[PDB]
Amino acid sequence: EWKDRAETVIIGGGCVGVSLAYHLAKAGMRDVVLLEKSELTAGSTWHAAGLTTYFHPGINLKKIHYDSIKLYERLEEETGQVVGFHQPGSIRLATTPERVDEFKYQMTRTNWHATEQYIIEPEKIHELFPLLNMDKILAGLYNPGDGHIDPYSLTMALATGARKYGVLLKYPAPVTSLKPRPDGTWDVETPQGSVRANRIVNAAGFWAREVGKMIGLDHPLIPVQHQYVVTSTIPEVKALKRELPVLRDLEGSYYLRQERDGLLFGPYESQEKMKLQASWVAHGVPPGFGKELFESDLDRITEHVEAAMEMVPVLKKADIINIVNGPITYSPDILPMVGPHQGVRNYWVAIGFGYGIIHAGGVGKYLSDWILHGEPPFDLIELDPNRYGKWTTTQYTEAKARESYGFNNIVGYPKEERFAGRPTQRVSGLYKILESKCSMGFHAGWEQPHWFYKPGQDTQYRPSFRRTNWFRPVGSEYKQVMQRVGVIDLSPFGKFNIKGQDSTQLLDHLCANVIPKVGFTNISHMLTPRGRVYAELTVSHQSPGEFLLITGSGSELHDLRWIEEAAVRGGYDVEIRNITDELGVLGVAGPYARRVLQKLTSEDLSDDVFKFLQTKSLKISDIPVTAIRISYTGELGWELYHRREDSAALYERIMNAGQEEGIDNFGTYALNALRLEKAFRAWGSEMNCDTNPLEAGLDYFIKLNKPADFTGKQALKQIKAKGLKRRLVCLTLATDDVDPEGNESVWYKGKVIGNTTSGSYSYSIQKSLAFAYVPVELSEVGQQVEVELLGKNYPATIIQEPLVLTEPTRTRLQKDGRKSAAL
Ligand SMILES: *Cc1cc2c(cc1C)nc1c(=O)[nH]c(=O)nc-1n2C[C@H](O)[C@H](O)[C@H](O)COP(=O)(O)OP(=O)(O)OC[C@H]1O[C@@H](n2cnc3c(N)ncnc32)[C@H](O)[C@@H]1O
Ligand SMILES: Nc1nc2c(c(=O)[nH]1)N[C@@H](CNc1ccc(C(=O)N[C@@H](CCC(=O)O)C(=O)O)cc1)CN2
Repeated sequence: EWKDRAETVIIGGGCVGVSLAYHLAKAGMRDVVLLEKSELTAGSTWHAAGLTTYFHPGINLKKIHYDSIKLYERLEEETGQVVGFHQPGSIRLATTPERVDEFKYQMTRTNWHATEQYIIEPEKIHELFPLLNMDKILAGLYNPGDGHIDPYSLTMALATGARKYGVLLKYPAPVTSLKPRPDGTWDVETPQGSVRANRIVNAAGFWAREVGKMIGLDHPLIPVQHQYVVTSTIPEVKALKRELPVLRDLEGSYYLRQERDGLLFGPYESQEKMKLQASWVAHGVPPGFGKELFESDLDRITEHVEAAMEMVPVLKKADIINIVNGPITYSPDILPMVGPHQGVRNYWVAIGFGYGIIHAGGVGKYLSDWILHGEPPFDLIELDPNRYGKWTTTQYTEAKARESYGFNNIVGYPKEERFAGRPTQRVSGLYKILESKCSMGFHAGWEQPHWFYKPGQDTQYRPSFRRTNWFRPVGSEYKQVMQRVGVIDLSPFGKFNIKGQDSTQLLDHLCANVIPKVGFTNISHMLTPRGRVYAELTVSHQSPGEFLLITGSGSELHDLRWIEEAAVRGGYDVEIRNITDELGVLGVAGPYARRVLQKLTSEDLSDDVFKFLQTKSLKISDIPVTAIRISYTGELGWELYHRREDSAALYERIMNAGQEEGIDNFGTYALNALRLEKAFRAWGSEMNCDTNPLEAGLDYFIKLNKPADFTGKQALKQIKAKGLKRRLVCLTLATDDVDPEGNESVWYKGKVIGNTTSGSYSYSIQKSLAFAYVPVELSEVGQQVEVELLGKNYPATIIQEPLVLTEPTRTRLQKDGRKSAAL
């Protein structure tokens, strides 16, 4: 049976594609067609070791893991197929004090999630895994009720479920070409016939890049090699009544599990030693590859084999049955690309899975929800397909994938920095000027200063779970901005120009704030139909009907995609241009900001003439700039929008003009300190698709009664009338040597009641500041709670925000006070 017309065509029949097909149809979508080149599981899926753990070091990916595991538990009763899901639990091993710290870090990040997770003692570990060498074990990170699954049986079960709900799965039926239509639908060609599809989804494993090239896209993926070793029966293992838990020996860099009555273990060897398929990127995947392995290579993993033999002694006497060497499809940062793709209509991807077996279930549900409802069910911008860009070259991808492979089990510190592939091409002249003067941070391809070196203080990367070498420098930079004037490179912003006949009306319906009048700027949010915060933008009305929109580097294409889809879906006639890479931006902030800049322009920068949030085009020392009086520091300041080629010159002229004022640099770490004191929310931390703007405390920017029927308007009215269950608040807390950064558990009377979203040290009050979600009944100023940082609870107090009033507020207070006193 062939369907010539489909609602959705899924390309690829690995666990990921089949999971998506199952979910879409289970949720009621008719005419789902999956096309598979040869047979189900023919890519990476069939050879996988099948490890499926509740553990993830991130945040919302925990939900993907959780959803997969709960699904895999249900599949047998649903389909009649046994999936071979072994659930003995999983233990990550710590042998160093720093790894014990990593576990404590991970615990505070996990106690506000449903994920059941514990730090356990050597005694408990030996009881669970009695064939373990306890020599050097200090602790374990334990998730009960997870383990490993048969990837073949799992896929078959999902296929059976899919067919039950009406999915047509066709194989062999390789997609050979894909052509878009003007109405946004698709023509799909296979040797078995063609399909007209309303949408297409790429889930083609290590052919994902070949599939994307069919529609003119270059997906940044590369197949890496990975090996596990399987042993024959081991008498001691056979003799066990209970199945052994899955282990990860982190110091040894391998995982290990029971396989029948023997053992299976997989190393992640070093960057220098690991192999990857650069030839497949250069020349394509070889035709006829399929259900196939690479030649085994025991030699390159020797160190980890020897490590395993000392850690689990019985491996010394065991024989090797098999060594499985097979391809895994990696993206640069190890995480998949999951979602709708910018720049092409109705094309979705689920590609680049480093851990597809654990992810397939949860991602299938997530992506099904997004397709069916028009918004992500929860925030997973860390998987966004369009976090990558033109800077993500094949060279970059190869180096970064090699790094992500080798770093599989290194200690994960906060404020982690990785250096492979850097710097990319995404830099101005300012990079060369500043690079030796500061610690450059990586953000969506850009190099952005985090903090600036001080003479006689350590300039090295020194990652830590506690305060480290940038602590004093950051305080210096805070003082610089508060007392004098600082310059910061803000060039990484996403930047879009919107004009054309319907520009105002498009923005008016996308955005929850009013649209600013010509010559003015405001802060405005793009909400989802359910009233979630998809984006926070700064909107500048530069000339009649022509706007500049500014967003964070991490949200550039995520936000552009949403805008472009709304425009075409709504029949709006506009011109949208992504000028992100055309422009640099310098922030000049602090009480001397006006004095310095006034020396360089005929434009009147006085308080009464150049008002807060005005935007004007002018010249700074003959360099054309668009200047907005605004600053995320909350001090007096202008953001100076200019051509990238002029960045180095503009910076030089400002720094020379500010010498008398003691002008100096500041970076993003100090910026975070400053914005937190002002209680400024950050998209991605305080709000995202998980939050409505009312619980986030963004109501000042929300105009529920503006005429335009903006997206999310009705949902938000309902939310407001019903009343909030939680609220974002600001906490202060004394600590000894560690500051909150967000994602930490908040406790009250022995129970977890919320979480921090961001944090800093406040140098002005000499204690820590954090934003946090807490129940509304526990959200009053003066309320006491506790924040869990590295295995210790610190008393915290809700404060009246902001800690420090902004410059415009202070200026208004003085102006009003003088007027009143003059009576
Ligand atoms: C190699 C490996 C991988 C692995 C592992 C151990 C080894 C040695 N252990 C794992 C583990 O313990 N836990 C885990 O979660 N993952 C583990 N993996 C990784 C796993 O194998 C992969 O992440 C996963 O299999 C990826 O699945 P996905 O569905 O994304 O991709 P696929 O299985 O490669 O399937 C792609 C399908 O697409 C078909 N195809 C290709 N081209 C076309 C066209 N043109 N038209 C239609 N279909 C197409 C392929 O035939 C394939 O079936
Ligand atoms: N250009 C500009 N655009 C941006 C950012 C920026 O850094 N500058 N940063 C991103 C972060 N969001 C905000 C949020 C608040 C403020 C801010 O400045 N708040 C004033 C708003 C003034 C008002 O409207 O009353 C306040 O007092 O709350 C600035 C950027 C988004 N776009």
